[PDB]
Amino acid sequence: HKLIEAVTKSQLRTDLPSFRPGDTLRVHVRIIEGTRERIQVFEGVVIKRRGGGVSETFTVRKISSGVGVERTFPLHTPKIEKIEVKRRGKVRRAKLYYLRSLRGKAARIQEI
Amino acid sequence: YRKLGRTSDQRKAMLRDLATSLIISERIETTEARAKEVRSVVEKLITLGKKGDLASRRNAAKTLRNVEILNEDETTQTALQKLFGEIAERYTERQGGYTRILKQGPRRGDGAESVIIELV
Amino acid sequence: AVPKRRTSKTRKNKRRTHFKISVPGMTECPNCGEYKLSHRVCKNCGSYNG
Amino acid sequence: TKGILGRKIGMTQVFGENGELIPVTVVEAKENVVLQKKTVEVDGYNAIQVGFEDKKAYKKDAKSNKYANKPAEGHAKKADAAPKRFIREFRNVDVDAYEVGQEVSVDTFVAGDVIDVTGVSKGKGFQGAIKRHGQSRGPMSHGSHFHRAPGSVGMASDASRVFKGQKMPGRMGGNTVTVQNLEVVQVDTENKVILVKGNVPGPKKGLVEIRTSIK
Amino acid sequence: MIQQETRLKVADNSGAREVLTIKVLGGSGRKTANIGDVIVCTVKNATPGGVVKKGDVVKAVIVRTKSGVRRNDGSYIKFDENACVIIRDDKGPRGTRIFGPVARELREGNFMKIVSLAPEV
RNA sequence: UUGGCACCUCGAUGUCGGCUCAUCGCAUCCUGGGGCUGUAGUCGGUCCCAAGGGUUGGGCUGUUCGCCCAUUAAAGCGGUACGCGAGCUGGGUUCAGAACGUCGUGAGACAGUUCGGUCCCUAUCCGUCGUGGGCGUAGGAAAUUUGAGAGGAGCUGUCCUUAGUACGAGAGGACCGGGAUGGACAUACCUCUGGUGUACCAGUUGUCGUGCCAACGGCAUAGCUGGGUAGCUAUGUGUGGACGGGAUAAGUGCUGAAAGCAUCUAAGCAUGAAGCCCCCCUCAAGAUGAGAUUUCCCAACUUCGGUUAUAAGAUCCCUCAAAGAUGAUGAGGUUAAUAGGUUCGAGGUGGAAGCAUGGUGACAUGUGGAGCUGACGAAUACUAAUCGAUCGAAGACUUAAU
Repeated sequence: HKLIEAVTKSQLRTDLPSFRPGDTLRVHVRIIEGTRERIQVFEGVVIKRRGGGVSETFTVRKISSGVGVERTFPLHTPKIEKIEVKRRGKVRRAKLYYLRSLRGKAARIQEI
Repeated sequence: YRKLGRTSDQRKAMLRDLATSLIISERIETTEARAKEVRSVVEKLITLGKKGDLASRRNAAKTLRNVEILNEDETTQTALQKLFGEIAERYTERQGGYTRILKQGPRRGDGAESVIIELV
Repeated sequence: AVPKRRTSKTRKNKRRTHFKISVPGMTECPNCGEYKLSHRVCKNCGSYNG
Repeated sequence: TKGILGRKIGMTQVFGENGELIPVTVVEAKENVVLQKKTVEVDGYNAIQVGFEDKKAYKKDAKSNKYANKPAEGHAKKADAAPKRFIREFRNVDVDAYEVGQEVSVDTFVAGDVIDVTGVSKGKGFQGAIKRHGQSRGPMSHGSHFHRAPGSVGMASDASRVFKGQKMPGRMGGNTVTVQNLEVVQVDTENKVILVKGNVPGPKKGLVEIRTSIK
Repeated sequence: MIQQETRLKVADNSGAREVLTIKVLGGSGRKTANIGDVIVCTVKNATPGGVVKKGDVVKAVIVRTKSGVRRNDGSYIKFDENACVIIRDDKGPRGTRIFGPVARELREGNFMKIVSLAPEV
């Protein structure tokens, strides 16, 4: 629609790189818990990417102490300081939903 | 977006049969509910026949049917050969609207209103 | 389930009030001269001239 | 106290100062003009009349509501305005600060940020009792024959009848609803829009009215 | 965990290894519970030398769930299993260690000690 | 409640316990307002006024009961053919089989147990929940409205401060006041997190076809498997029960006599409840008591004290939806963007065909942010809404004052 794109254009960001599913990112997230500002990282694999405008979202999965953890963040959130892409992976589909049931040698993905 | 009182497996075959019968005869009689949906199905087969590329010739073969037309007698051109041929060379300058519907009134014994669909 | 009382003639004729038939939409054809249903094709001649 | 009419557009989201995610509703109010003013000595009460959208002019052969008819033109020419699709009264706004022919702009809503929206709901048609009144179903197994059917409607001849107000199947939706104590996010005068926090009733192209919070 | 008969895993360091929920505290008629709420459970499995024997009735707190948690920033965190810890009646743990990550909603709950012994928050 | 009586029903008024949906009484379980204490405080006892709203989830028995586990501000008691079988369950109790204990010479019986064992009906009338057509409202029409009168909603916990203050020898620990967040229950909505998505994309097994290769089609639950737009959706996202006004109940009263003192009362003034009437939300002039406002139309006649056809408007028919069982409602009908095509987009799928190159081959890379695409947003009369028809006003009589 043309009236919803002119009222939400003032919230899009350009400091964002390009990343496909399967790629490993390093999301820097601002955390104000405690007394004031502080930054904590999160390194995982991209398994989902929903479409839209200022409503686009992405999901990153990591395994911690033997328990997998998934984080979903709105792409245009102001609570992200940086997004670094390290490893690019070859995949055959957009949604890597089969990664949850796997673990170990089976879970790792090949590099282009 | 119509079902025509049929299952998904029969609503597809009957549409493939109605689209091929028209390209051969160029004028057929049916009911109003079948004419408004076959309308959009036949208007897209002519769009493929106006591009000419081989990729388009293979996508039209998925909906078309194997039928011979002896009237022409020039090797009994198949229904798919008539398209990309006689039919593709008539609507070159026309962009959309290749069919026309005409009403005839209810039919005895069933009450359904007969219609005439033809290629412009 | 079953009717307790039979229906009288007075009651039966009031329910059938709206049980009527419709008059079709017909006009004289420009060329045929006979009557024709609007938006249809003249059976007598075959012309529509849309 | 203020009021204005508009049309729904859709749902979206915006980011706050601290990163808070806030869903919003897009509404458009472009052409609002005052047509009449009622008073105590005439018409009994105080209120004003407002049109929201512009219809076409009068033609000798009009067969749709798009063109205005003669009765609707004279009532509009009296205020020097063109035919309007929607007209509604506002008995809460003041009557001494408005003159006939005035234009109602969106920028009139500022520093209020608290309003109530009134509109018609979508509409579902003929529905059952489990979905219209949110009742419970019967057991789906164990040799049962009671699933989506309604329960007992009476009490065995103590009263040989059904009381007024029993919940039965029927047509639901299409009623006037009002959501109270909503907030205005921002107003873009460049496009004649109003970002409302939350959601409003009706389809995405229905008529909505906005007035100052009554509470 | 969430409902009356849900089975959770014990993440803390004690004898208890598996607990079955018995009740969700807070209000009359509460249905489910999520991270940061106390529940009443019963022990089903345990270690031969633990401190919590098999068949007891204690209180615990939810630290990991599969449903996840939504934040005011529009972001979601989900886990792969459900776990809790047997806590004393003063919000203190009954063990000396804590296994696995934990949610940061525990800090709001005022369970300060549990956050300290967690490997990842 | 267990009985007494035998007045209605034996050409027939179907049981116990549930389930689903409720209603109503107050002899009040919780919440609100008050006396008196053998009432220090925190907590209680008992009694009065109050029916607005609330008043859990499981284990064991066919059950009611009853006991137990864990909670809650509280887990109140009664009526309606012990509410309810043309609404539904059949576990117990009254069918035909068989067995045990007991009784009988016997056929068989329980003052007792055990396993098994068909619940049927297309709604005529009243009643109830939705939705249309007529006529009326003293000319015929199009919009916006007043509200007589009805309906809906009414609940409550834990923390923080006042204040570790009042009280008490200490342990303990507040009272109308100010803030912050929950439970349950209503309601609107699909941006977000999920489900569905049989005319969307991709992978794959067997077999039969398009003559063969390649590429495709039919049938095997939609053959199966991995994703998914619109729409509809809760477990998801917002909001709500918020402040005040006017008269009262039980209470405390202020003046004041009958009765030189006393006394809330017999005249005269106050104060005082989640309850009463308003405030909040929805429907409402068939409210025959049929209301009000703005605007539109108002001529030709044998001079029936009437009539015709039109006028402003509304339909027939046709293209559609945000509406919908049908109808009604809403958008439009070429003096036109209503729908379908066509040309660009968003979203989904994730790398088409052909050809070239590298391998004995199964396959891989390149051409290439490929190809395809139902419902969503724009532009465009190419196709179909043709030509036409029908309905629809000339405004009664009385006073009173002009």
